[PDB]
Amino acid sequence: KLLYTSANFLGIPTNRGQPKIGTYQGPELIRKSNFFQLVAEDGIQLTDCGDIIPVELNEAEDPQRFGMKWSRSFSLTTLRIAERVEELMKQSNKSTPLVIVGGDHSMATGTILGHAEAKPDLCVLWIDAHGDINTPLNSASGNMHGMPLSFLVKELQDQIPWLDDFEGIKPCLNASNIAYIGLRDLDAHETHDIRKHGIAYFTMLDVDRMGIEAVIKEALLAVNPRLEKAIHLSFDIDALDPLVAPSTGTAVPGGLTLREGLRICEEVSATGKLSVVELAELNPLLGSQEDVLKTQSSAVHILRACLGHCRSGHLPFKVRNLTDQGIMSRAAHMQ
Amino acid sequence: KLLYTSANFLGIPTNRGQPKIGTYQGPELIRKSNFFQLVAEDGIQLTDCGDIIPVELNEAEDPQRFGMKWSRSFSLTTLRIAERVEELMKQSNKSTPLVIVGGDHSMATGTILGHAEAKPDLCVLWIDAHGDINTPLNSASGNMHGMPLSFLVKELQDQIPWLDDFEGIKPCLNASNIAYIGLRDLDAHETHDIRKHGIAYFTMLDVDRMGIEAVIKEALLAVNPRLEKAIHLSFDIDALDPLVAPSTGTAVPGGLTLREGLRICEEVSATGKLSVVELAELNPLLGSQEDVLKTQSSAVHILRACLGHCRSGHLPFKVRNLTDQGIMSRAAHMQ
Amino acid sequence: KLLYTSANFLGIPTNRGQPKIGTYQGPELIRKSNFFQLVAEDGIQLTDCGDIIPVELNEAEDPQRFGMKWSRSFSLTTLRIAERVEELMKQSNKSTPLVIVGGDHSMATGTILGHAEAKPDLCVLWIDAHGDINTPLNSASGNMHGMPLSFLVKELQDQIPWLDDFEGIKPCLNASNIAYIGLRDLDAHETHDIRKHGIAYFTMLDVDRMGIEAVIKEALLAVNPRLEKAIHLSFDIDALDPLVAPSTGTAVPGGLTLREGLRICEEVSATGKLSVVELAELNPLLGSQEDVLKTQSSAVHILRACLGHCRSGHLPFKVRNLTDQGIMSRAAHMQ
Ligand SMILES: N[C@](CCCC[B-](O)(O)O)(CCN1CCCCC1)C(=O)O
Ligand SMILES: N[C@](CCCC[B-](O)(O)O)(CCN1CCCCC1)C(=O)O
Ligand SMILES: N[C@](CCCC[B-](O)(O)O)(CCN1CCCCC1)C(=O)O
Ligand SMILES: [Mn+2]
Ligand SMILES: [Mn+2]
Ligand SMILES: [Mn+2]
Ligand SMILES: [Mn+2]
Ligand SMILES: [Mn+2]
Ligand SMILES: [Mn+2]
Repeated sequence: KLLYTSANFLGIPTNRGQPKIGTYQGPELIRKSNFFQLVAEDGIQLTDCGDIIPVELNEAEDPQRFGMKWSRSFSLTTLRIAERVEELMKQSNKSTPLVIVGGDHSMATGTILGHAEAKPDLCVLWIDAHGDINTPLNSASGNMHGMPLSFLVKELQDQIPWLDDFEGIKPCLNASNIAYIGLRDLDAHETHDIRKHGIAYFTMLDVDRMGIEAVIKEALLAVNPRLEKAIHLSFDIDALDPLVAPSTGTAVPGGLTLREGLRICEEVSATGKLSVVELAELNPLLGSQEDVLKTQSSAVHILRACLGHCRSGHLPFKVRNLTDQGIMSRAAHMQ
Repeated sequence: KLLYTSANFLGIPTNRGQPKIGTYQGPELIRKSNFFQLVAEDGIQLTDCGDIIPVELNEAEDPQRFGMKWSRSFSLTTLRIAERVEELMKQSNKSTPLVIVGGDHSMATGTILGHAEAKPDLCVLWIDAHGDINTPLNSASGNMHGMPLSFLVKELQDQIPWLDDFEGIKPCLNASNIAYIGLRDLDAHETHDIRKHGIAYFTMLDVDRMGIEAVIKEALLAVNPRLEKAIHLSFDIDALDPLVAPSTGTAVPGGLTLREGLRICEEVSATGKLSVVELAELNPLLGSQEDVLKTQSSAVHILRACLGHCRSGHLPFKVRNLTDQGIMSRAAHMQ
Repeated sequence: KLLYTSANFLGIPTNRGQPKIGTYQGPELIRKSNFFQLVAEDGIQLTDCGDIIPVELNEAEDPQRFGMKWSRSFSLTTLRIAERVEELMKQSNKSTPLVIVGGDHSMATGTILGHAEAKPDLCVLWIDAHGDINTPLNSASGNMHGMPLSFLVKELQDQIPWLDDFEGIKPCLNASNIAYIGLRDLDAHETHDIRKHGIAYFTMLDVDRMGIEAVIKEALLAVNPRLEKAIHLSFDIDALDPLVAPSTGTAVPGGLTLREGLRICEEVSATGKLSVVELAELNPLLGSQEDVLKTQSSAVHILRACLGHCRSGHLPFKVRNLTDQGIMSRAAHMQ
């Protein structure tokens, strides 16, 4: 009756991928919610595997290199994440999805690296207002959370500066293994690289013209045609409209409705191939108390959909009967 | 020019169907609005028939029975509502719609009972995030507003515990006479009963995949194929997204847009078969002042659509002419 | 690579078309934003042409005439606007769009008058919750911002009272040159005139049933079939849902989503025929600080779309290369 009967939960409180303090509280925002209770109510055994501890160096240890901010904290954290995800995914070999809560999106380099170590032929569905595929010299901001895919994509490696501490970060993705949904604020050089190397992408313009149902279908068609590959679903909460997810660092108006977001996750879940889902860029320190509650709520509904929650309802495990308790029913009484 | 030239208005301030104080202020929230003025401006004669006084017993008189909270207050209130609705609907036999403002949704047992007494072959369109069809032993909450349909549906009576004071509450609905729109938070046993007895239902997943236009059509097709039956439209305000109706007790993210809600009401109205519309679960004591204003506004637009308001405009009753006032026009002056 | 490489920007702080103080701050709300910076980042040369100074008479000089409030301030302002727009549009003869920020919508009589002087065969796309086509004796409010089209439409001139100071305001539009999108709160006499004279209109009901893609297509088909005519896009910010544009004087629930608004502007822009776009009814003195920020944001995204911003991204003018800086890439290092 369930596609996934077990799941693992991992927190990754990354906060050195971008300058706004608070993404480190992301995992706790979800733990404080009713997520676990709701998942159990659906019959799923969810194991909290704790948090990864990011490496956070001081300024002296981690100066700017090629404009990148905290790049050694990044490289060390990436390797620590990858090791943990790899070992979690290998104990998993009905499959057992890994649910990851961030943390800023710089964590994705590590999670995908480790995931691909366990499952080399995976595909990536990237749900985001942003491309997150800036190579270091093209990044105006120097924020690592805008670069995580660039280190992973083989076709881009002539645009990545060599750093010794980045050697263990091996490019494990082909451009043909990635599909974007939700884009609406690409940098020019991202647009260039995406089009040049033929990365499948469906922006909010595409969602408007095609509808989310067709977009989801085409995205899966592009990178997982016959559902042969494990899916890495990388969900940036800022893919959703700021009206439903205001508490995040780089919000952009005109996003996915919660319903559109749910449809993406419902379809990905229903493939039976959801291997890892990560939810990035929750920041409970941004916005009002009600803003945080809305963002939390949206996140929980999204993550539930990923694990197979159905808005059309679930059947009970044991159907209750009235006579079993020795109780007279109205139907019984009338006869 | 008008499908309905007259209408009746009834308040039912039920608040013993659920524990949050404030649904009793629902009718006043609408009376305080510009609803009446706007309805008159469309040429409709709307008569305020006052409020039904719910029976509210004290704890000693109304202890828990079969887990139900305030079940004798419920049974007595149900009978009082039914008597009033029946007499209102029988004076009505262009038909004259009855507009009912709640009050929590437990009132629906009474309104439908009385309605069916006047019009036995009616159908029910239930617009709600919830099923409201829990039988008493399956209800974790014991809140009557989550059970009103269960006492009315004939196929469910082997699951209703017999109570003497419930005898006058006769099941008057076949499962085939009900269609849901907007569901997104069903209890497992509700899901079971709905599927088992073939109740037509269109959840938010269905709305996403089909679109609201097709959903409305299919819902009417399922329970009123040739528009032969009077329609009881039971509209829970929490069917709408919390962004447009935050002031309600059990809000669930990812609801109908106001526009989707308007389309439901516009189509139901246009059948010429709208016999009763009830609007449930307004709670002006929940949320901020602006939250209440939004919910009020959404409710007024919804109720106006039910009575035939057209967003594409109405024609004037008397067309004004310039020369009638003895005034020189620009066209006149240029000649 | 760009449809429009240059554009002009004009502020018109009209505030005598309606009684709520604050629309005069509209132009500054946009100047304070990052609009100019973002437009430049797309490669467009935008020239700020300053503000038009409206004529604002005192009460003694400008008493009510035919129920109209501030009608001489209106007639004088209209002529001053028209002169300025005409001279701006004639210096413009890749064309150079004129972007106008209001100001209440009464400015439209002046902007269209001047525009048509430069381009007599123009068409008008009116994006609004309201018709703004009340003739003076039918207007209950007397607010000029609800009448600007009535003075321009030739077919309506037998319903316009003659005033000497209105002589220079010559009707320059045929009813067949106008198409509405977004209507949802028409006055009865507006509905009458619109239907009587066959003005193309697509209300929110039409948007719901047809979808915005079809609506845009049909609107352009109705008034600009072969893209032969210059387009005057008159965008009332209250066309958008109050959830995304709360800071405006006459907000009506159930409006266009920001995305739907963007699609309108994206398609109009892509015709290559966008000649003038005006954005009306911004009022930074209404609503909360966050309300103003949302409205500002929505306005900037809308105006950017008009000038050709693409949500699917732009290509860089110069593609950056790694070796040009004398830097070793990862690809280089591995060989
Ligand atoms: N691409 C940006 C944003 C990165 C956000 C990372 B995410 O998706 O985890 O929140 C810069 C975006 N860009 C900035 C200026 C104007 C256009 C968009 C960057 O800093 O590289
Ligand atoms: N079905 C619920 C909600 C009833 C709401 C009545 B309405 O539609 O008038 O507002 C309980 C819902 N349920 C609770 C736990 C998790 C799943 C949903 C119940 O209490 O029976
Ligand atoms: N049509 C109205 C609104 C004008 C708004 C001008 B805009 O689009 O620049 O904001 C009156 C609307 N009308 C009022 C009563 C009920 C129905 C709608 C008027 O005052 O003429
Ligand atoms: Mn992002
Ligand atoms: Mn991201
Ligand atoms: Mn409900
Ligand atoms: Mn209900
Ligand atoms: Mn308007
Ligand atoms: Mn207007």
